[PDB]
Amino acid sequence: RLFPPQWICCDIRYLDVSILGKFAVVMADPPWDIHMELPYGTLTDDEMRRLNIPVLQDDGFLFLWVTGRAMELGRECLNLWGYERVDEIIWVKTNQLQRIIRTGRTGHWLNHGKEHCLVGVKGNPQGFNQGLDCDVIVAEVRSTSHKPDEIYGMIERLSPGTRKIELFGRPHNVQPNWITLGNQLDGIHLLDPDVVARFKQRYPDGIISKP
Amino acid sequence: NDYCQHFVDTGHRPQNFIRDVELIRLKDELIAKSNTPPMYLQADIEAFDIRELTPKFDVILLEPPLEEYYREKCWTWDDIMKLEIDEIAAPRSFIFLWCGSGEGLDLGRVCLRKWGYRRCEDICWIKTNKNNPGKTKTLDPKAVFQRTKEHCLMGIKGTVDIDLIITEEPEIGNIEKPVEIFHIIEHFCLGRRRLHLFGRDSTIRPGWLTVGPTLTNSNYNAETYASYFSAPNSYLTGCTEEIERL
Ligand SMILES: COc1cncc(-c2cn([C@H](C)n3ccc(N4CCC[C@@H](NCC5CCC5)C4)cc3=O)nn2)c1
Repeated sequence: RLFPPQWICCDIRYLDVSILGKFAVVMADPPWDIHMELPYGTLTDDEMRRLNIPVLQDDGFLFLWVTGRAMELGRECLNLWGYERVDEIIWVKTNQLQRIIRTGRTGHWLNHGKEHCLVGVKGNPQGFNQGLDCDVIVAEVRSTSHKPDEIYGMIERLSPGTRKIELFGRPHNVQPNWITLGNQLDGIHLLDPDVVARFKQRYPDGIISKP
Repeated sequence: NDYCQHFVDTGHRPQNFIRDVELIRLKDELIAKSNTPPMYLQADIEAFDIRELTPKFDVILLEPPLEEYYREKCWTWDDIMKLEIDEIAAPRSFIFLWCGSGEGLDLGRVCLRKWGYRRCEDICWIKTNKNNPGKTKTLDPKAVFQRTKEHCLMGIKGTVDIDLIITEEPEIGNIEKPVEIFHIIEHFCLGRRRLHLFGRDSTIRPGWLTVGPTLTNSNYNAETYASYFSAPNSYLTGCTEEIERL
């Protein structure tokens, strides 16, 4: 299949995600509460724990980006949500000449060359192409705070043509086979009839309020 | 452009394409002048009582032989987690634990916390396959991806470099970790009492006490060792001038 891009502008805390159905792959890039003042809004540890990730899949894979103490909190969440962690992808950040971008943060011992993405599994995933890709990504840091587009290709080779959902995605992330959720998206674009029906009946006035 | 696609197409790992795999030398020199003589002890770490290793260590490097290192006796995470590492760590101290690429990334963190540390860095050893494209291995059956790296977790208890080492993948059955881990550790200037558990004849190094089952020889004496750190040298970082004596 190749279903075109769909998205929902929302607060992910408040959306009833049971209307979306089940997905072969979930990816999340959460604004973790990295104990620090930040220019963007974060989710508390409790809000992250409370996300209704368990409703989104029966059998399949979770990709969870983690940094700092979220390396531990993310593992907690992953387990809490019913996943076992079975891989860890790192993205080695380079410039246009394949040289590592090396940033240092106070309170840290080492410069950081990489970002980590935990890979979890739930249930009995069957018909996935394990072992086509390897667990290191080498790719160019484009915009600040973006993930590399390579992850989408890795996921598509792993699970071609299946339905996928991204949480905390940006507009540039929208893509065929994916539904993207986040609060910087532009309204709502849904095409899957099943999803369109369930959304209309859950949200007849089109409004996604604090429940 | 897309090195993941390129790996699928050719079997060359993306890291093969990373390029470039001060008085940092003056500081290497001060480390060398500070370093204790190499000390080492053959010991069966399962049967041996860890508390005999004194004094308490500033740094512990722990390299248990995981079965995953041997594809073509090993320590399990059960065995490792039961080591009494908190009994020999100084109240302010660091640990570097080689955790492999599998369930160790989780269990090694449980270990660190069990021993009283918090994980503060994750150092990845990324392995290139420039001399052997393709030529892949039987996935651990839970693996989703080809595993091409190993992690060394850094932990701290109490109150320069990047977190990547890139080398060519060693030949099968070669169990050694990159010597660069030592350079990273020593450059932190954390103290001069440095223990390497499950070291080997081949890893013995100035500035370190090496303890392991396969050592052919020993020179370790607890009193002699302790005398290297007696006043006025008790609190040296290992990156400063020796203190003048007469
Ligand atoms: C707060 O309540 C919210 C409730 N419901 C939705 C949102 C929300 C927020 N967003 C935007 C796009 N967003 C996404 C990620 C993010 N972060 C922190 C910055 C770094 C990112 N990770 C970079 C690593 C990955 C590889 C490199 C993760 C910050 C952020 O604003 N969309 N929806 C927020």
